[PDB]
Amino acid sequence: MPGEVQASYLKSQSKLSDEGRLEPRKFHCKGVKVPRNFRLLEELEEGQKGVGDGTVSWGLEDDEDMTLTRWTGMIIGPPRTIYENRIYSLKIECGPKYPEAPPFVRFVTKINMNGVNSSNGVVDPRAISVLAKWQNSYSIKVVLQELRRLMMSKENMKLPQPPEGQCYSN
Repeated sequence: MPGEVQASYLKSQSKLSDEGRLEPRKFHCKGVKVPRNFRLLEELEEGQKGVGDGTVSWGLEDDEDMTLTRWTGMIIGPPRTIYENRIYSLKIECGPKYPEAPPFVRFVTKINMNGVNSSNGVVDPRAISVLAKWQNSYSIKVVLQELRRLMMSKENMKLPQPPEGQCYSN
């Protein structure tokens, strides 16, 4: 309740007209959200430790960082699919505003996704759902889990796979 009254006062003739008032105002919304580094640390353990059938793994690139930017995402192929029985490496960049906005994900290995290029592996957030409508509950595991989920679908599980699990860069 912004105002200019606490208890007492003095001098007051017009209690309706403006006369001369200048209250400090600008914004009209607060900023609520879960800590960024927190998700990284908590998710760092969950990813490094392991997941259901180890379908993916979101570990750290350099075990000597602070904000944990250069991430690494592993992925396994699901039986009964073009990708089935095929590992996949990834690198997720998370800097300014990560769990609050679409991260910069890029496949290191050789992968072919409708939203991910077949040269560098830059995962386009326009194609990826989790990235398009990125939320606060999303994380690296969600990114890896979601993208891989599409790979299992008929859409991505039809594209021609590479003749090896080599990376994209030398």
